[PDB]
Amino acid sequence: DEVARTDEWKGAGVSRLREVWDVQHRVRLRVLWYVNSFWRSRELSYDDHEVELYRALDAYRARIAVEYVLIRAVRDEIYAVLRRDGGALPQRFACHVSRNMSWRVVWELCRHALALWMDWADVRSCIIKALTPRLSRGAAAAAQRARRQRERSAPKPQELLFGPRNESGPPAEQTWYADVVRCVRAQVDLGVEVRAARCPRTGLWIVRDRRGRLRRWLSQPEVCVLYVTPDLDFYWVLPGGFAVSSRVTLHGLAQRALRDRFQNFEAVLARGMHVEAGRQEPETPRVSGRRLPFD
Amino acid sequence: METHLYSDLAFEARFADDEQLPLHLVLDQEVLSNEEAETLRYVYYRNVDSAGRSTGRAPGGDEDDAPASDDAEDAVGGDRAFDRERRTWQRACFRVLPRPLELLDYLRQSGLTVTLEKEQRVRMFYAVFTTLGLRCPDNRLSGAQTLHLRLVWPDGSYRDWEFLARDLLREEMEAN
Amino acid sequence: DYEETLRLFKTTVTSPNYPELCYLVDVLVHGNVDAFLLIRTFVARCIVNMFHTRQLLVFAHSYALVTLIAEHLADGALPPQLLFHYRNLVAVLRLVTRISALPGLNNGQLAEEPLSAYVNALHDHRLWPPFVTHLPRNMEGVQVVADRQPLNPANIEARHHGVSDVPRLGAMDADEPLFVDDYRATDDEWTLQKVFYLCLMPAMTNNRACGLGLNLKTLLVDLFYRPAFLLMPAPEDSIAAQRQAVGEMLTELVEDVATDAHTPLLQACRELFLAVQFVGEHVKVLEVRAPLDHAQRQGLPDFISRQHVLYNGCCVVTAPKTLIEYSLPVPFHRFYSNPTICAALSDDIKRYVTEFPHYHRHDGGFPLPTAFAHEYHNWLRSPFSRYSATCPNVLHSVMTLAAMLYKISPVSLVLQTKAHI
Amino acid sequence: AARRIPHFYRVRREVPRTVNEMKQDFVVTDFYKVGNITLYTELHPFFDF
Amino acid sequence: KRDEKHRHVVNVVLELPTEISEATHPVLATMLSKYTRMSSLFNDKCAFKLDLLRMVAVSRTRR
Amino acid sequence: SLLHTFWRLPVAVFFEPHEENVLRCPERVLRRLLEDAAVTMRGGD
Amino acid sequence: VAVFFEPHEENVLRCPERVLRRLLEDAAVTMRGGGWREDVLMDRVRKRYLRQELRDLGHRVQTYCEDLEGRVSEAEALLNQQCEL
Repeated sequence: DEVARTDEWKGAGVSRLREVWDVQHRVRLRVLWYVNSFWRSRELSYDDHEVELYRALDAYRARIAVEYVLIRAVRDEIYAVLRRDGGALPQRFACHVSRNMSWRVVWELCRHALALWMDWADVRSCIIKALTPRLSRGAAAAAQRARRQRERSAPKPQELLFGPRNESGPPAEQTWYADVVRCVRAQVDLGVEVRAARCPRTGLWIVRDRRGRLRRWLSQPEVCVLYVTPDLDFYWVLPGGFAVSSRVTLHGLAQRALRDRFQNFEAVLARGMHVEAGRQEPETPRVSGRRLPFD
Repeated sequence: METHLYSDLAFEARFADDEQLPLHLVLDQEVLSNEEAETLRYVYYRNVDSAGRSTGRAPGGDEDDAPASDDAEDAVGGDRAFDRERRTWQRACFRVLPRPLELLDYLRQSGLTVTLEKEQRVRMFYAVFTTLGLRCPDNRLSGAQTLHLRLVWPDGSYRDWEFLARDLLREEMEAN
Repeated sequence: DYEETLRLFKTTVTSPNYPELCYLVDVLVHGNVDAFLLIRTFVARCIVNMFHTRQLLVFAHSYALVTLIAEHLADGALPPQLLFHYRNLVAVLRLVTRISALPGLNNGQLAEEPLSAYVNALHDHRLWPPFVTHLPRNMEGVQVVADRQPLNPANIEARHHGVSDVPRLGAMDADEPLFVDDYRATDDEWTLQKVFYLCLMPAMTNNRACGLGLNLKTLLVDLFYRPAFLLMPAPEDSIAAQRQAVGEMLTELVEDVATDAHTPLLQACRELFLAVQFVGEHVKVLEVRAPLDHAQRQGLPDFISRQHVLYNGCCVVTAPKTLIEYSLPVPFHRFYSNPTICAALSDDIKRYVTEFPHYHRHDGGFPLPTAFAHEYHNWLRSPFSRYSATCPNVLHSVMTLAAMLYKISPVSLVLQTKAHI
Repeated sequence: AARRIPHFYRVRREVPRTVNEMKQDFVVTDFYKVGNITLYTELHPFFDF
Repeated sequence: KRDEKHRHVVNVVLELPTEISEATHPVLATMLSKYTRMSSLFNDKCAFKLDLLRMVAVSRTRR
Repeated sequence: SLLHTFWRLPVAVFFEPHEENVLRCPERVLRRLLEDAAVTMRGGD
Repeated sequence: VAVFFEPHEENVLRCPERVLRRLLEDAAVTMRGGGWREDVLMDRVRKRYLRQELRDLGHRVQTYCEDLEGRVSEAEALLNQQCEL
């Protein structure tokens, strides 16, 4: 009568246990080898020549640089536009200001701020946090729809008199992400989700917390802020609400390089979520150690 | 335990089809913190050859090799690239042990008989038991292959690590 | 009763003229037994001469020197009363250890941990004493960070003594590797050291102590340059000749502290010289990461504690004069962060104090650098600094500081309760 | 860490007291009064918020 | 040759006065047997001086 | 260095700093802030 | 009372020429520096691997030296005073 795979698997047991680290040397984890795995019966080969390791390390260099290259591209665009317009920049974010002030010190503080931001370039940043929704499948159709509907001639009268309503394209509130740098105590705020609105009185921008409260930056001389829009417009603003603006340029990368890295996840259905598309959901299952385990 | 055994069985059923061999792993309080291991929803892995090419594609490149489009009607190969990327990730099995334990004592409480060489017994606050497959291009493994570990939580946020096969197999295999 | 020895401790610690070279021998010896055995004849002379010259107990500033004087220097060369004072300090530490646990109830282990460790943090190994010279025996949960990553044992290296060690002396400026003595200090010494530094010292000094580093790399070479140290065999020409031969700094340091009619000036300087053979390493500040005991983990298992500790350093109670050129002040704790010493040692800290005179308090509200200032992840919160600021200098204050270290573990609550405490 | 210490004090900028630091100067008889700003914090005996 | 390197690691590196030759310290010769084997750390000569100082300290013990 | 304004006449500021933003600027605090930033930056192959 | 200028669109802040010179000089320095962060990370991983492999060769060299010394000592013993077996 038959021997069972699990029984000989148990009785054979294991004898191998070692820890391995990720290439960045940031995480450790254990690998276990069972003496009844079919790995031992296979008797296949192994090769670890130096050229292959060198090529893999070059691929890793690209994988790492995918974010810092976007940082560098936006930096170079900032400087290029700063020379382009002669450095004299208009007001773009609304706040009251004085003509009798030492603007030179704020210019030097701006230099300090951009240098300090360049040092603290990181994977979490407004450019990456704005890129990530751009990669999702909906963004192509959504931006296509937004451009198409924006590209609408003024309605003929019968269109407005009859049928389903006419509508306005954008909502009154914009969704933004920003990088906040403070020089008086070297400190940079990168993972910021922020709301923005374009003022009706003047065409300038008012910026709000994700509570409805106004932000404090424009008043504080020691702070500079970077802004990116959901359509990837871009601003670098120094105290007084004066900003440098340009496109976020990303033609310096191939599609797969950034796409494989920053692909936002989409779920596959597992216990504790509704089969109807996008329906409301209960609180998470969370198999947990604080309660007596169920079967 | 049970996931390791089950996946070692299941990979044998599809060794010829997938050309992947099973690899059994354990995670602790040094890879992810307690609440993350308590609320973990998915684990995914993705293979990379020594040339930096993913396995969801033919070696002879793909149309995604093109530069970034920067368009708006297309985002970056909007749907095509997204679906190819969803193709290039495979899903792995996992189990969570939400209590502190000694790994050897847990395994001997189980049916196994761990026969390690000396008493380097190790303690941990919690354990999750994942298992991954790594691919055989031919019936051989390239030491410069890279294997990626991805972990996803109910809020959709994810963590991503990558390991090169040489460290996993350093003299596990060259001695064999 | 030990109150007269505690009064002597109070008058020596708070004295403005605590002898200078006691700081240097501390970083020289590191509490290593062999170094103090080599220096024992020098220190016997130093205490005996000092106590008569100035009515203050020397070498009290560090636990290691006090316990080594009590242990090894008990054979002789001292009047027995001074040795009794050192024994009394060690006995105070023993007594507060005696009450700090729950001796009537602490039998048995729990989760491979002593039951006393759950009762009181003073007996728990997660709490590192602020001044450390040997790593502990137990490193279960502890992750020690030196540069950024917690020290994988490949980062931790032993230091060889007597052998030529130029690669380590080059590494003095470097930070990532750790050079340690091959003596992982025991748990009982670990508790004893915690007692001395956390309970006794801020109680008796009223928070006015401080920790500093010494620039040994540049200090020893020009301090001990002269041929008297280089050339030695296997005399008494004139005192001025000896002063010129040992150097101005050394004369200002040793002239009438460690010199006797039986060991004239150059003999004292030469005898001190023998200690340099261990030399040690520059000062470093360590942060230790550790989750609490498996009882406190119930609420917030997330809480990886953060605590900051000084290595290769020394604890000082007064501002040096002759060593200002070779020293750095390190405020790293809510004790041992006296504004006066730090403002004396450096210009910019003094500017910070003068611009903000309200910061010149001693109740732990003096701003620590943002690296050390993780208060909410610390073990010793604000109330301990407050009490130490108010607390009078009697043995009961020291003992109530240990009574304040009782833990909030459910098992700790159970054990405290069973004793009807 | 050690060598960098003076550079923090070179900046002439005072720092805010933490809530836990402020809570330690309210005397016993009026810790319960409205003038105790920090009271909304004190939810739990064993825990700081 | 070896004249340059030993003169260098005595007078240039160690800054040791000329009257302190190889004869006045046998331990100095035993140490330059080691010192010249590595050509780094010559910018921070203080390390070499402290090593020589502590070596001559340990050589002069009683036990 | 100076600023060019569309309105030739300025306004006197009114109401709280939590409804319209304004760059108040004593010259001493700006000079001190710039010096502090300068020292902070340098203080932190 | 305090007086201020309310914000607008065509009001502009004019930089002096000196700050433009400074900013463009810093831009050129940044461009030509080659102090890229990814290279810092790659340098760190290279140091880790080189450290591991150097430590790996050290003990093997020590083992080979010890084996050579043992064989030489056995040769000396067998030449001078042969033992049993």
